[PDB]
Amino acid sequence: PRLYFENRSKFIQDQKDKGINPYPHKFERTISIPEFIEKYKDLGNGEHLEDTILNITGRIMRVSASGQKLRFFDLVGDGEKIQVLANYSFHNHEKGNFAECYDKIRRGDIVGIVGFPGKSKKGELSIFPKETILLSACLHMLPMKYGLKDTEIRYRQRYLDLLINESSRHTFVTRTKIINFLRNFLNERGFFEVETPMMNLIAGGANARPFITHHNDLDLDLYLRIATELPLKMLIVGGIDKVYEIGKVFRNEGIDNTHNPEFTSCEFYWAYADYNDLIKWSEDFFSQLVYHLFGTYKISYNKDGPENQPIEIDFTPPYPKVSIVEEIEKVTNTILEQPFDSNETIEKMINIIKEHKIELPNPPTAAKLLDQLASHFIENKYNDKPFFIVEHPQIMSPLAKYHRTKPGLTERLEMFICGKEVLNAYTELNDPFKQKECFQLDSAFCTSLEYGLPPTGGLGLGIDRITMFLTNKNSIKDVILFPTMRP
Amino acid sequence: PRLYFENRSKFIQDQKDKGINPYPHKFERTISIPEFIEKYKDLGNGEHLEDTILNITGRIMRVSASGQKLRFFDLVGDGEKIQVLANYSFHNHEKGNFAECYDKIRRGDIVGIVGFPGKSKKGELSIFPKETILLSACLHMLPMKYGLKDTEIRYRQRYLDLLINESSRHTFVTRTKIINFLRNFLNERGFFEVETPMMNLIAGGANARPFITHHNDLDLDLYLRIATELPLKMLIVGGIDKVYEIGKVFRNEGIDNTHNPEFTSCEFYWAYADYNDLIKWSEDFFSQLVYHLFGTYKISYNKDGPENQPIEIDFTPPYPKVSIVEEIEKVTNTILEQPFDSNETIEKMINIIKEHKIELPNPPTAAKLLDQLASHFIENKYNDKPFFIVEHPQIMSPLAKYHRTKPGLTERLEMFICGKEVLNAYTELNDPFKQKECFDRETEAALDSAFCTSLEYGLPPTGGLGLGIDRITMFLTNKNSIKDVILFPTMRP
Ligand SMILES: C[C@H]1CCC[C@H]([C@@H](O)[C@H]2Cc3cc(O)cc(O)c3C(=O)O2)O1
Ligand SMILES: C[C@H]1CCC[C@H]([C@@H](O)[C@H]2Cc3cc(O)cc(O)c3C(=O)O2)O1
Ligand SMILES: N[C@@H](CCCC[NH3+])C(=O)O
Ligand SMILES: N[C@@H](CCCC[NH3+])C(=O)O
Repeated sequence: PRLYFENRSKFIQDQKDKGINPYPHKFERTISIPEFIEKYKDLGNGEHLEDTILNITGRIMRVSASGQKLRFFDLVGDGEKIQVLANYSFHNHEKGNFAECYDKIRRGDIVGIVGFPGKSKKGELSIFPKETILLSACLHMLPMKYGLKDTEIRYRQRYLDLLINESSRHTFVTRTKIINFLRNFLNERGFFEVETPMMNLIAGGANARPFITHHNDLDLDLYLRIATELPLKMLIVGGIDKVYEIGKVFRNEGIDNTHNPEFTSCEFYWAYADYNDLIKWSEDFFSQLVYHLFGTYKISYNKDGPENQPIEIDFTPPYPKVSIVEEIEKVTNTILEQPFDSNETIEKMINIIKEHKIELPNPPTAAKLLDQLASHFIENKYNDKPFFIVEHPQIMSPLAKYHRTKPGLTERLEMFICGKEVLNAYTELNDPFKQKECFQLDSAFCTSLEYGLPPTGGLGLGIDRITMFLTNKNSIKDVILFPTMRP
Repeated sequence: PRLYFENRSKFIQDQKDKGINPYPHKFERTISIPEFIEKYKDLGNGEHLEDTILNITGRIMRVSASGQKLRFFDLVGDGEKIQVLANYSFHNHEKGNFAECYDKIRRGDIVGIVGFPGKSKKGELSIFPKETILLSACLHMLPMKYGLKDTEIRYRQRYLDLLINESSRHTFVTRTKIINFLRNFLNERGFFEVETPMMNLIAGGANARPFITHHNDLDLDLYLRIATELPLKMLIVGGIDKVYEIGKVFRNEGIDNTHNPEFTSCEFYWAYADYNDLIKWSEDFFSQLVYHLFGTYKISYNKDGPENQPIEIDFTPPYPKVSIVEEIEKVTNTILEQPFDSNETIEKMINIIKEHKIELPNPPTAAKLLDQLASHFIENKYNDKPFFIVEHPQIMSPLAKYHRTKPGLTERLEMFICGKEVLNAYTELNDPFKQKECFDRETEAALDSAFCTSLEYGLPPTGGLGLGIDRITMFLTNKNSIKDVILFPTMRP
């Protein structure tokens, strides 16, 4: 129960009373557990290196007292594990009683060990202590793999999940590898990383409810950024012709399996590129990234959890491209002619939503009626592969340059994995005359377009969602170290 | 004035009605401007690679007097420059009149050029167009090479700064070089980059007023992080023995030349490492970083502004160590007995602050008294070198492990450059029983129960360190204000 904790705290006070520091300041270790394994894994069975005295540290993860002269424990560090073989025969008896100094060690204790390496006669690579010191006690009962199988403990006490579940450390290692590969991918291509503000006086770049904070000495209400689109574009005007940023953005919407209020975004902007270059970049990056982590272009994904059969997702280029409005017309046998904000085709879209009894949008604007229609008729079309939804209308793309041969549409692209959007990119609207919302968006951004924004392609990445599909997770809370929870 | 912008706006429309598109979708370029300079810099004076046709782009920054058969321009891109030599005999007349094409070009316009590389017989590398297309026009008149010193322009319109002032691009490139160097420094030594929340229900890890904001659908009031200290330490408990984060933190206080309400910090945590390990890391990193940027350990810095003689800052290790209480005692010729919140020690700390004509802190705490005495008597001791103020009292360091031989003090260190703090680090307090806030004074203090609970699972002996990335950028780019190293500093409209 909880009496374990109170007894362990009383033990700490008992050691403080006896003149023992249960939290020593420094322990100088000679080697780490992974280095220990690679250095000695090819020892012979039963072999000892009793002349090699090492200092090792780790966390005791299992205790077993066979008889009363041999003590076995599991010592873990950095995700790897070795055994510790405390033999009374090799104990330094001037520095303490053998039995009393090993009876105190509990599961979860951080310890420092002075001893030699070797292998048990069965062949288990072990550390052989002459002396073991408590470094930091685990006062609570450390749970085993049961208990952390599916609770909020993994999300509220992530440290427990990292210690107990081998899967999760590999998961967050993979997330760091993904961001690393992306940063180098762009840097190798001449892109320049920058920091744009997170607090601004308007929130543009996309359209979602923002966070409201107040600056005290400026006496001003500021908005957490919903995207990095606008200031990055101004840098393109500033002559930084290949610029990008990886960081958190904040959208005050609803929490679900693919939405966290703060999430990690990557937006790059690429002068003198168009959406044809953006599609090529998307295909190159995702295929090269998937191969970099798996040595193959095909991966497995448990789309409906580990209790259902998984599907295979081939990342070999090229990916299919599906024009949104044309595909809605093919699936519905409807012809939604322009304008799209017509009451005539707002009526037609509503009747399709009514016929199939799809969710009706909050404000039934054409931009969101088109959204809901694609969400129900295109977005889950391809599951064996990633695919693009391209050539969005202009009333859905206020910042995307108009299509050069298709009136009313933009040169936009979104890439979907298993029906989840992980990418948004388009040829950038750069004619200040045509951004008719300049006379929400900033006036600072509009006047910068008046100084000359070159032809530009821009692309945004949802890093958390890509991590999910590459770590085989169904919820975005499994790829964020401390997801935001309700207390 | 607005007449110039209105003229360009009508010109743009006039081209659209004549059939030309002043904003074409895509122009496929063959080579960049730096690549152009690198590939053709060493040609003879007068060379003409007429058969080698290329597609180059850039921004027109100088329009020379029309010679009626030759037109000269300055083309810039990526902070480098080449000359545009439009010759009438090389013009492709199948696509428009020569004079009418180039008369439209204004300074600031972004153009696409089909031409061949060559050198003027004076030594100037040039591009020789046969066709120039407007890619996107500059509708305002740009300032000139030395007419952008009103810096509420440079801060509010950073794109104009980056175009006109050569030093501005160099300053922000150096900032990225700094952060890249820091990331690879930590990654080379086994450290692991992570991301912690920017929004929490408590704001701990420092002593500062926080930004508060509301999550609408969740109906909760959250606090922006003032530091990454607490969740990173919880990751050490999780067994990530070398962990760090480079990102923004938010502190709702006053703005000056060294304070911006949002600023970039980097905190790392290092299991089984202590104060002594952190001292050498600081010396290794700063000395290696400065040498990496400059090829030397000494730099020049205008601590009194660009109008005054600068000083030399030597980053040659080792740097001096000054223990704050001992030095306050030596400079003021007084001895401050313990405890420090003693009423006689408070009294004599107050009498010193008033014998030396010093501002009295708003809450006359024992810690804030030791704060002000430090800044007036120590923090400007050395100006030619970085140096450490060390061994802070525990009443100023609520998360630093108690000094192992000096009761009342911690194993804490702060590094100062020219009086400004850039580094903060200490041996981590890992005894949950000694964290007095897990079972303070009734404004900018303190704790988190999730953090206290994680401590009860065993935080190993750890050293952690925090770097103020922006202030370090200031000293290495010779800037006096933090606004010179932030691309878009937060400002008042
Ligand atoms: C930057 C963008 C480019 C396209 C791909 C991806 C979006 O689909 C984003 C939308 C979104 C909203 C939200 O409120 C909370 C979220 O976690 C997400 C998300 O993870 O993904 O990132
Ligand atoms: C992470 C810390 C530890 C190392 C030194 C440095 C602090 O001195 C920080 C204090 C601070 C407060 C503030 O409200 C606004 C600011 O821009 C800064 C700042 O730049 O530096 O970074
Ligand atoms: N701001 C976009 C990403 C960039 C799209 C291209 N400008 C988004 O939030 O989806
Ligand atoms: N988080 C602290 C730095 C402590 C360094 C070790 N955690 C700060 O903002 O000053």
